[PDB]
Amino acid sequence: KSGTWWDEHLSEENVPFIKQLVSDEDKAQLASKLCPLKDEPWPI
Amino acid sequence: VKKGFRAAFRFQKELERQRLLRCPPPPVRRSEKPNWDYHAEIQAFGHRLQENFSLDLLKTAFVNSCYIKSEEAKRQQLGIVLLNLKSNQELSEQGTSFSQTCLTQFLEDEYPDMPTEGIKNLVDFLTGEEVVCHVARNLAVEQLTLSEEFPVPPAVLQQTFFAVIGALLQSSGPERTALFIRDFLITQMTGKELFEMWKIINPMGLLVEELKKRNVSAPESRLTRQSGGTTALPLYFVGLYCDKKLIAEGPGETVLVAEEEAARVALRKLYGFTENRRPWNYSKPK
Amino acid sequence: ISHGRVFRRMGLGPESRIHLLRNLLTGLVRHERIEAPWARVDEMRGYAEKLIDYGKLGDTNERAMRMADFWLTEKDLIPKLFQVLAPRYKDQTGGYTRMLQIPNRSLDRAKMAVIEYKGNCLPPLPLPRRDSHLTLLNQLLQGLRQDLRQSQEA
Amino acid sequence: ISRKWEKKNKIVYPPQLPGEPRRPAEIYHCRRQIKYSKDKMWYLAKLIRGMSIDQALAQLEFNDKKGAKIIKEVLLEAQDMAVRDHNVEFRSNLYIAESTSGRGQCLKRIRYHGRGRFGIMEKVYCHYFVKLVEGPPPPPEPPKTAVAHAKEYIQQLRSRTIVHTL
Amino acid sequence: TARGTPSRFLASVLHNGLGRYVQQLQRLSFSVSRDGASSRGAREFVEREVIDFARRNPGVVIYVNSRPCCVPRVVAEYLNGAVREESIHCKSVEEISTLVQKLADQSGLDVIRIRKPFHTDNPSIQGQWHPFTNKPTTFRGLRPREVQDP
Amino acid sequence: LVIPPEKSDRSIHLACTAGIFDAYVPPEGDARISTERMKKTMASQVSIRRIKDYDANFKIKDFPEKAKDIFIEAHLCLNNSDHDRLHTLVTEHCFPDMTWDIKYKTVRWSFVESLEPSHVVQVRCSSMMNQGNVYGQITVRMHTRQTLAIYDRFGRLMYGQEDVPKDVLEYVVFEKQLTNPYGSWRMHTKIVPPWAPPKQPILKTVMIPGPQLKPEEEYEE
Amino acid sequence: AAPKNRRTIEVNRCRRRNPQKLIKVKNNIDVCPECGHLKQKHVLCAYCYEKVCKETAEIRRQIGKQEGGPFKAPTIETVVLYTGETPSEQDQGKRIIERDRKRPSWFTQN
Amino acid sequence: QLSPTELTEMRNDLFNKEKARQLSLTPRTEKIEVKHVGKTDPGTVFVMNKNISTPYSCAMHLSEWYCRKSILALVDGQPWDMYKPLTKSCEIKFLTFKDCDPGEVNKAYWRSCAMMMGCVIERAFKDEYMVNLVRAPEVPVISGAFCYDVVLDSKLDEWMPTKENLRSFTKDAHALIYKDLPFETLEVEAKVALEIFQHSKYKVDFIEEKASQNPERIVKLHRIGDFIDVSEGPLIPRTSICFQYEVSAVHNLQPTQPSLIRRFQGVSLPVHLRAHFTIWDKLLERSRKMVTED
Ligand SMILES: [Zn+2]
Repeated sequence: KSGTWWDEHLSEENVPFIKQLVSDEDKAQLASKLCPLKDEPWPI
Repeated sequence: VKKGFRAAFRFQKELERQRLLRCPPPPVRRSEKPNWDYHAEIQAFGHRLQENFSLDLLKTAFVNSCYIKSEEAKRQQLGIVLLNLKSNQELSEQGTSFSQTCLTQFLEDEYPDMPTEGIKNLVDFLTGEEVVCHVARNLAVEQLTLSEEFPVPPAVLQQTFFAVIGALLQSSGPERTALFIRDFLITQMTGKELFEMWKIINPMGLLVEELKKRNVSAPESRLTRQSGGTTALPLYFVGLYCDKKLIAEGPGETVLVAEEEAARVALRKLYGFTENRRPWNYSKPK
Repeated sequence: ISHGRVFRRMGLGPESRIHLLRNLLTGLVRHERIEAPWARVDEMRGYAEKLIDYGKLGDTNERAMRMADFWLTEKDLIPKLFQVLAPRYKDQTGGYTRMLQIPNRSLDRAKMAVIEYKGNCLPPLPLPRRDSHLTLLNQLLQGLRQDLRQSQEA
Repeated sequence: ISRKWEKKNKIVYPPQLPGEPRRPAEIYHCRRQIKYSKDKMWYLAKLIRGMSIDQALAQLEFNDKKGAKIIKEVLLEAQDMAVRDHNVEFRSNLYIAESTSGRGQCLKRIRYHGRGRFGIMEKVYCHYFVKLVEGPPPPPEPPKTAVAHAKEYIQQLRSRTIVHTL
Repeated sequence: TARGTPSRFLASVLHNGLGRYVQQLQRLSFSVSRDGASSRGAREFVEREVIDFARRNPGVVIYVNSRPCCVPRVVAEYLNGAVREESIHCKSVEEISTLVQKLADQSGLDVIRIRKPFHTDNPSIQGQWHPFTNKPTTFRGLRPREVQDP
Repeated sequence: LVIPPEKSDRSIHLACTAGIFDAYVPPEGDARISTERMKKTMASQVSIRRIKDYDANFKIKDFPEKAKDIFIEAHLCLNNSDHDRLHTLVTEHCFPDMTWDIKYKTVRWSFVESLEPSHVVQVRCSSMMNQGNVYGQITVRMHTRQTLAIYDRFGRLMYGQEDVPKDVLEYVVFEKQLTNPYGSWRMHTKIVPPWAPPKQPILKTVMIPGPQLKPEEEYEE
Repeated sequence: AAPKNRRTIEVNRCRRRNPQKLIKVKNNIDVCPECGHLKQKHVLCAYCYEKVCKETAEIRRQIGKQEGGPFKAPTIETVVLYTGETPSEQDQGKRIIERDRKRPSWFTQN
Repeated sequence: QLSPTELTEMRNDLFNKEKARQLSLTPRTEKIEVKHVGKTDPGTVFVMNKNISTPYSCAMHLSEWYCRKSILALVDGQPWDMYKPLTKSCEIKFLTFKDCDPGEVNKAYWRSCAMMMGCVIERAFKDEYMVNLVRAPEVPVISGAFCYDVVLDSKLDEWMPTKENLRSFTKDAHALIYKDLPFETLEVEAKVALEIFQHSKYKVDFIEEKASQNPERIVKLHRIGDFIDVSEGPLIPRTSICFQYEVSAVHNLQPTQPSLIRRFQGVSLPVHLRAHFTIWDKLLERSRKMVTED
């Protein structure tokens, strides 16, 4: 019933790892959308 | 400090009423309270009911086995036979048997179309604890009842009530007692519906069997009326048709509920327990 | 409106604010750990960090000596700044102080903080520690890390 | 003055029968003539009302009001009083059944105003009352749901008769 | 006022009068004083009236108690369990006779507002009105603007 | 105040002593049996004479029967809280011990049987005219079966069982005020042997709190 | 401006007992693992902090006696040494403050 | 043989009967002295009732914080369930998820999550198909998922659960969590356990192995609601401890020739260590990979 935040229970070792992991996923997801016309675009 | 006594006395009376209201005293038998003469009360009981009871039989009807066994225990505890007191068991059995046969005759004669199961359920309701206890309490039977425990247990009160009927049967005979049962038990059906007293399940199943006994085609359910079908407050009238002839119609908030009610309506008509049936005749027999 | 106003209004005005902060900073240099209202410690913490940088310039830099002379009201502390505190942080580029909130002050329920210069000789504060790496969540993440490192090398 | 709250810990119930269920223990305690306002104390007695003994002590330990340190002191000595005197097995198996404040006996003083005028200030005092009951805190009542609202509305539509007729 | 007091529906005790009439008054308890001007009218009621009143009502047990009292009272008890106490302080013999007769005729139900001056368990013989009572039926029970056999 | 006002002619009239004049230590292994003998007997005989001095018609043989009656009736007062009658049956030293802990409790006690006849183990008298008062203490040995079921303030069983009899070996000491014309024999105290078996366990679990340490303090083994 | 009419207790209860006026339940309270006393997540444990302060004050009182006057801050580092301990290699050239007690378990020599 | 509903009723009666017997074997209310050896509340002694009072009762003497945070007990150096009756005078410590070394607590929570999966799997399939519980393999927590080996009916030899089906198992698991059922423990002799699990061949073989390991051939039984299983060690107090719980993947173990053992897999976190939505998703992905116990 007590509120929590993302790194509350993370150890010293895991906080940098989690930051890097989520950061890379964001960048990869943004790079995957850079070719809209090769990914079944709607009619122009 | 003000002079006088009247106001102080009046306030004391009020303080005692509130104290009693805050802590209502545990109830006690009327006999234990002041202004009680058992012999006088017994005689008034018969006179109120316009019945010529035999005072010896009537007194025994009130005596219960529990009161006799407890009275003897108190005698043993005090180191004190003269307690050859006859219980109401024999009178109770006689009265119970007469009432069931007498009520069965009243109900069979009036409603010849009800099967035996229905009449039995009606007699069980009329002679049941709840109905009998209500009548007994409102006829001063509980005040005159000699019991070990107060308030009188419902089973004990029911036994005493039928013992009084047994006393009347010996004193006045079957015809006089039959009027007593008519005037205090049959009247308890006033306003009651058939299926309020006779608790049944699957009315449609019962209806189909009855129509088979009567060599009538099975009833076909049809929607006579409908309103608010798609809303949270629908109304449905389901009609039961035998050979494309309407036998009964019932309302409901769902088609299933409406159909079950229509079956109950058909059963009430078949058995002669319609709301608008001829009222019970309480007039003096000719 | 106070958009971008980085300094607090303290004491009896601008001068008194500096004097109030200076007394706090002087106490910190002597004792190396003090407790004071949270807001005031937060305000003073910036000056306590910069004072060390001036101390690192050395006692021969006349500007540094003038800065230390103003901010340290007890002159015996000026040698300590240049010869004790600044050499202690020779190998750091910042983060000389640690500030932690302590239970509210009893009298007026003021929010309170403890501030100290790192590396002092005093009994260590009960610092907050992150959960052990051996906890259930941390072990599940260690497995995920091990797995991701193995797949990259392949 | 009335001191009925202290006499409620002297009620001796008759021994229970073998079939009867375990009766929870009730512990009454209070503190008189507290130099504090009953209106300000009411907000603290309302806070822990219904809480467990250990939850109430945690909420009062980090409250900044002056009454908090007093109620917590009254709870700590009522907890010990329960296990020591009222035959309570576990000291944590207690919850706040009743907790309210009351007006105490107050003193009147002069408050000087300008132009030779004055007011009368009351030096306020209050009482604090608490009742502890053995067992876990009763589960909070769930909020009324749509099924209950509809079930109640339809029940009112079914209870309506034809008025002012036969 | 009605809003400031309770109410009840008109009713009877055990359907009284349907099969037979049973007097609901069951007991009367008088408390007169041998000496005392307040009970003068109550003493004269016990000398000539109470005996003739009991002959007519054999189902009511009357308990006359002569004892020192400043306010003489009659306590009436009914079969349904109701108890009613009425002071006869300083009342004349005729006044007491009227009061005692009224008690004999009452059922014992609470003397409070009666919502309706009538009661019935069978208000309808022909069927209680409902919205379809006077509505005609249509072929195949079709609703307004409903396409059949589409 | 410990002592009433000073320089007052009136003083407190005490009817009892606080302790046993010469505590009777029962021989070890007496539960099994369930020159010095003469020396103790002679001291008892001496003391018995000063008991028979003030009250001529005293019989040691009758006392153990009387002692049992006093004991049973005193304990029966606890069941109904008949304190007024209890003061006649027990001394002021005994009364607080018996009743203080049961003020808000229900005690159901009963006497079942006496396994062994009661034996006057020791009879002794106080030093003459302590304050003008002479007391006589008669220790008695009782081996009897009793049933005890104490309840708490809420009627919940707290100790013992209400139907199971258990054996009790207890040496009850009685005391009388011989000088007082209205002195009587009254339960004074109970001697608890060190070897006595431990009492039956209580129903509820208990926690014994450890040392409450201030922040400066540290815990030591 | 003065009140035109007395405010009823009904109105006053609505104002006084509005959820905005009530004390809010705190969800950030936890047990201190070191001492077992309660603490808030973002605030130091009061029990542990007081313990540290009490030892800090004793050391400061000893520092006072060694300095023996105002304006006598040393120009060298300081070490606290407890009964049964001797200066380490890295404690040479530092003012030694000696405490007449055993090293607290939570005070790790560094 | 017995129907599934009847089999549970039989096993529960045997379990209850054995529980009642062990309770009778205590003379009235004997007392034991349990000394607290934890870092906090040092020196507290609990005078408890032998064979009735559990570690949870000792926590109740201290405070509610102990009851909420204490997941396992250390009784004379041995991990001890919070609801397991204490049998002797001993020393007691309380273990939480957030201890510096919570290895034992992790295993206890790790084993209980597997036992909750077994309960849902046994009660999920239609009565047509036969589910045979095998064992809960002991896999390290770092593996990323807990697993439970099951053998399904021959009819379901080409069936692999769908995503909606995996979600259905998860919803049943969460219903078990919502019920907040205590983990009841019973240490019985091999004979008693063999009678309860006579109908199941795998349990009999498993029961025999555990009895052989211990000189006294006493096997540890646990029950949640009406589901009884054999365990490797102490379990957590209640099912409400679990907060995030999902059945992730079902793998078919090899070799498949003798019998097709299906390894059901899940991952869960307690209330005390609940993870953020984003982090939880990453754990679910690794949980879906097959774990090979070493
Ligand atoms: Zn701490």
